[PDB]
Amino acid sequence: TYQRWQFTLPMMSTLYRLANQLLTDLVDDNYFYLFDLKAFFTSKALNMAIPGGPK
Amino acid sequence: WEDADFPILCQTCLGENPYIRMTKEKYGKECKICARPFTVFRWCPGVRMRFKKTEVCQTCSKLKNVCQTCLLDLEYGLPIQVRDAGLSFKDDMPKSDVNKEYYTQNMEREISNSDGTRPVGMLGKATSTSDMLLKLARTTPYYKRNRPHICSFWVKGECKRGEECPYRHEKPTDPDDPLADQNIKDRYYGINDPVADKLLKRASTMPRLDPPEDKTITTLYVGGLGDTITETDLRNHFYQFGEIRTITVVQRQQCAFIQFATRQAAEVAAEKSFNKLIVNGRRLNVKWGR
Amino acid sequence: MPKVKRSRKAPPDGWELIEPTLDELDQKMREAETEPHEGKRKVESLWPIFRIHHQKTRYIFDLFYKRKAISRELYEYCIKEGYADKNLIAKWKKQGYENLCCLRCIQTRDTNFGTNCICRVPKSKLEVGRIIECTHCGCRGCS
Amino acid sequence: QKEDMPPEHVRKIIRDHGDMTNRKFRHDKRVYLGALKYMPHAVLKLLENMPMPWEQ
RNA sequence: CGGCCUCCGAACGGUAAGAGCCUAGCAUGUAGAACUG
Ligand SMILES: [Mg+2]
Ligand SMILES: [Zn+2]
Ligand SMILES: [Zn+2]
Ligand SMILES: [Zn+2]
Repeated sequence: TYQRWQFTLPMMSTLYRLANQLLTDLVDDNYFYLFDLKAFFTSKALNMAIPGGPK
Repeated sequence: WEDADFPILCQTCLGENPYIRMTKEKYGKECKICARPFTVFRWCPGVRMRFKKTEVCQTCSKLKNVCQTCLLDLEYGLPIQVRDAGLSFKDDMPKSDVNKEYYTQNMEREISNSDGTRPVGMLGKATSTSDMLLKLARTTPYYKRNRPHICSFWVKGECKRGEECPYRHEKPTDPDDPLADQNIKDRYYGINDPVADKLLKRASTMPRLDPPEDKTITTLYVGGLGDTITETDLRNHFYQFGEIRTITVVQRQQCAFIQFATRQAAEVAAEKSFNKLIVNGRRLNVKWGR
Repeated sequence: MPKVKRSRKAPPDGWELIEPTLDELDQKMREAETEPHEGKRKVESLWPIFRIHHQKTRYIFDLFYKRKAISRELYEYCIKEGYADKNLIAKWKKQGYENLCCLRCIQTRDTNFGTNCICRVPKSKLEVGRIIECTHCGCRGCS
Repeated sequence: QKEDMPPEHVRKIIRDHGDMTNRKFRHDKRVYLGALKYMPHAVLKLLENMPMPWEQ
C-alpha cells in the first residue's frame, strides 16, 4: 500500500545530488529576514509594502 | 407512497412450492390504475414458470380485493364484472384522472383507518355468497396463469436458443380470440371484459330450476333419493324453508313430492336445492311436479 | 506485435516453447474480440472471451503444475505479462473447483440472495438436465 | 472478495455500444444518461493519475 | 543602493403567441385465456 518509506544515506545522498538543480542553495533562515510570513502578515495588517513583497 | 410487508394474491398465482422466493423493490413502479408508486415484490412461482410481480397499488388492491398480481378475486377468483354482478353489486369505480388520484388517496386514508382484515368500504357489505359465483370459480388451481408467452422466433422457426427460450414454443393463438385483449384497465374496472362475458354466457347456460306456469303448482318433485331417504329426513331438509304442505315418497319410483303451502317457500327451496341437495350423499334433483 | 511487454527484461529460457500456442491463442482472442455484434445477442456476446481466457489460463496451469515443464520464475513472469490469471489459478488450487468457468460465477454479490450461480451446482443435483448456459460465462456445468 | 476481469471484457463492451444509436441497447440509454452526474469525478481520477514523462 | 507596472468574457433583455391537422419518433416488452353424466 506504499506508505512509510525508509532509506539509507547512500541512497539519500545520490537522490540529493540528482535533485541538486531543483533545490535551494542556502543553509539557514537569515535570508528570509524581512521576507518571511510574520513579516508579510505585519506588512498586510499595516497596509505597507516591502520592496519585493506583495500588496 | 406505500412501504409494506407482502402481496395479497390468489394461491394459484402464488404457485406450487411451500417455500417461496420473493424479492422486494421499494417504490419500484406505478400502479397500472392508481399510478401511485408502490413497493413491488417479485416471485418465482415454479420451475419454468414466468416470474410473477406485484402489479397494482396496495390501496387499489385493498379496495377491490383481487389477486394483486393475477387480477382475479381472492375469494373465488372471479373477474370484477362477474363477481360483482353475481353478488348484485353496482359499484362507482372512479374513471376520471383527477377524481381517480383523489379517490385512491382518500381510499389509502380509509385503508389507513382500516385494520387489514376485511376489504375496505362497500366491497364487504354484500357478503351474501352466491352459489352461481361459487360454481363459476375454478376449484382446482389454474397454474396456466404462469405459462410463458410465445417466442416470435420459434413462431417463425427462428428460436435457435434451444429450450432456453423464455417463451412457450407453441403455435400462437391467432389474435382474433377476444381472450387476448384484456388490458390492465379493462380487467381492473371490469368493463368490456370479454373473458368474463363468455363467463356470463356460460352462467346463462348453467342450469337452474325454471319455474312452471300454474301458481297453484307448489309440488316439488324430488328425484334420486334411493331407499335410504326418510320422509322425516326430507321434511327436515325442506322444513325451515317454509311450510311443507304434504309429503309423498314414492319408493317404487325412488322419487317423491313435497307439496308446499307457500309458493315462495316452494320456489326458494327448490332453487336452493337445485343440483346441490345432498342428503345421505345422494345427488338429489329438484323439479316442479306436473 | 506481441502482447507488448512492460517488464523490459528477458523472459526466461522456457518461454520460446510456450510462445507459439500462447500467441495463436492471443490472435484467437483478438478474433473472438472483434466478432461483431450481429443478431447474435447481448448477454451472449461475452462468452467467447471467457472461453479463451479460461483456455489461456488452463494452458499455463498445465504447463506448470500438471506436466512440471516450466521454471517458476518464467511462471511468475507469464503471470505478470497478462498471459496468465492469478485469481483463476488461485481458486483452481481448491478442492471442488477444478473446472471453474470464470471468477465471477462464484461471486455471490452479483446475485440477489448471495449464493453462487447454478453453473456451480453439480449435474447430479438436478437429475433433469434442462440445458443451462450460465448468463455470466455461457458455461454449461463447469464443475 | 471481488476478483478482477480480463481487459477484453470491458474493451468489447464499449466497442459494441459504440455510440448509442443502434436500437439494440436502448435501456442503457437512460442509465448511460444517469451516469452523467458522476462524470466530473471520472475526469479528476483520470487526470491525477497521469503518466509522468519518464514512463512510457 | 533602490526597487512600486490594473483592466482582456459569456447568457438574458427583439423579431411574437398560438388553435388544428398530418405524419416517424417516444413509451410497453405486460396481465390473463372455456370444463362433465
Ligand atoms: Mg421583454
Ligand atoms: Zn458452472
Ligand atoms: Zn457460471
Ligand atoms: Zn461461468
